[PDB]
Amino acid sequence: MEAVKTDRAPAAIGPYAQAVKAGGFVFVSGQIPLAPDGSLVEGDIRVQTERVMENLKAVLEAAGSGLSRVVQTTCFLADMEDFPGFNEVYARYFTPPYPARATVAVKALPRGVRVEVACVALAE
Repeated sequence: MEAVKTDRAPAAIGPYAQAVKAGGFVFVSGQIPLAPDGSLVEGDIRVQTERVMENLKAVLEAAGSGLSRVVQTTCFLADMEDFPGFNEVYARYFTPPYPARATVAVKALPRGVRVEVACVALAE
């Protein structure tokens, strides 16, 4: 029932928490290409995915979890052309067993960003 908060990932400005730990799991909010200071990170899909993955690590770590405990990820891209570049960065962050995953290209993401990744991991 605990909300996770870390300053190593952009702060939660709205009616949401970066992450929530409940019933053995950690539910992480969709992370976008924002630096810890809330500034948007410009660049192609590789550059933006990197920031999102870094924000995910930060949140997961603050929860007492980590990328190796992630069981499911939901990945939204704003363009079909970014599937390959996103997967490339995404691959650097995980090792077997890999999380279950779903990836789709949506019409648009918060603030016009290229990528948003949400996930569910195991709590300790």
